[PDB]
Amino acid sequence: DRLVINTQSFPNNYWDKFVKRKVMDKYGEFYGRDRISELLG
Amino acid sequence: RTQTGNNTTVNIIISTVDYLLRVQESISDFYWYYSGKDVIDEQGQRNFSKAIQVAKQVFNTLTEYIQGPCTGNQQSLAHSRLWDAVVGFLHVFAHMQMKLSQDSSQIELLKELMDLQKDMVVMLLSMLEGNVVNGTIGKQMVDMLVESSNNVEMILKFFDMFLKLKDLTSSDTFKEYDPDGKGVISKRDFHKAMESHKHYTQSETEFLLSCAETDENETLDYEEFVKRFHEPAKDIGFNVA
Ligand SMILES: Cn1c(=O)c2c(ncn2C)n(C)c1=O
Repeated sequence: DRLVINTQSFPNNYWDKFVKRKVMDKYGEFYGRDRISELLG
Repeated sequence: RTQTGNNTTVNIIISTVDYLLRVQESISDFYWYYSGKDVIDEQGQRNFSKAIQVAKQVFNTLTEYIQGPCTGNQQSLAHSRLWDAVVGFLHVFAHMQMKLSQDSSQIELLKELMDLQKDMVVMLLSMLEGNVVNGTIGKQMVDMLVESSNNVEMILKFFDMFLKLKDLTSSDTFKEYDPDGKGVISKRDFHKAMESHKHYTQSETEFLLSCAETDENETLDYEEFVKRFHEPAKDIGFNVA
């Protein structure tokens, strides 16, 4: 799952993808905002 | 305390309480003198160290006055004055670390001063011990503390800074950050190392960078910047903790 991090429809049957932006806001200001968001998408 | 057997008597513990009150007031005005110029000569330092030794000694007496759980000793101390003198001590320490955070001149007296804080709080916890439910004397101590809570902040967060930043300096923006890891890491090297950490305020980390003392070009030692007193400071903060 180190290779599923960037994947597009990431919770394709789970819940919601807004959690990705949520944890970007948990962490991207600390380390890389545009780096880790692009690492997700 | 009591000296019951004679006709008349005294309570010598109250006498030493007021003596250290006078001592406290003297040291506080010494601070008030030095609080403006802040370029402190040899003389005031070396006599001040002797005054520090007095404070150390009288706290040693105080501790051994409550060496055991001697109760009426604690009762007199609960009704004693001394808490305000402690408050003024905290007030001294709060600004005192910051002026003493600079030079080779400073660090000796700073070491003695933080030593004195450690002994004072040792005195405090030693008289603390006899509590049961929440501690009436402990309630009194809460009154003293959260009364003087503001100057507690400076010393405690100073401890936090010096502790966590001797802790950070291992690696992963430090040891690999140069080849050797001696401390040829430059000033702004460490500054942006802190920025990449993004843990602390920029103000006090760059204040630490002001106390990095400019290792002849830009660099900064690992231990000799912080650790050599920070682990003493770790002991002290352990006591207060
Ligand atoms: C999208 N979503 C949720 O977000 C969710 C949930 N149960 C709890 N949450 C929070 N279910 C069933 C769900 O479908």
